[PDB]
Amino acid sequence: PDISAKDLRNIMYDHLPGFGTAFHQLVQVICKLGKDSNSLDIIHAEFQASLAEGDSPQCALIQITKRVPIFQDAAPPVIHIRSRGDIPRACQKSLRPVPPSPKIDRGWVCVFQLQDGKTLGLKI
Ligand SMILES: O=C(O)c1cccc(N2C(=O)C(O)=C(C(=O)c3cccc(C(F)(F)F)c3)[C@@H]2c2cccc(C(F)(F)F)c2)c1
Repeated sequence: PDISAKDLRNIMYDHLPGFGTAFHQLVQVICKLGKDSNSLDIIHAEFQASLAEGDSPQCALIQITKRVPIFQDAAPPVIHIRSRGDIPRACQKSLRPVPPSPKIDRGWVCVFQLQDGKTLGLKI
């Protein structure tokens, strides 16, 4: 049966070091956007092909954002959270002020919208 978003997330997580890193959140974003555009199969194929060519899994994930057309010139998704503390420890130092026109294929993984109005971009 078809690969699900959760299955793909787990496959990608299996290749990443650490826990709750910016790359883990990029997996989340790739899987959610991929699910919503019925593109999980090509995303998985690009991931596996990059690994097969010898790329690191980090590089494979970035290549997805540049080579799978749903991500080309796409803005990062907005994720609503309560406070900065909801964001995983390993992501904290990757949080930045949000620039004008952030793009996933330029390393802006997602934008966190905090409950008090603050906004932070997650950068790789
Ligand atoms: O319902 C699905 O089919 C599905 C598929 C793939 C991913 C997820 N997600 C989650 O279940 C989830 O917890 C999402 C995380 O990105 C997330 C969601 C909230 C807070 C945080 C934080 F810990 F980084 F702060 C992370 C994540 C997610 C949900 C909504 C939107 C995104 C997106 F904005 F694309 F990054 C990600 C859901």
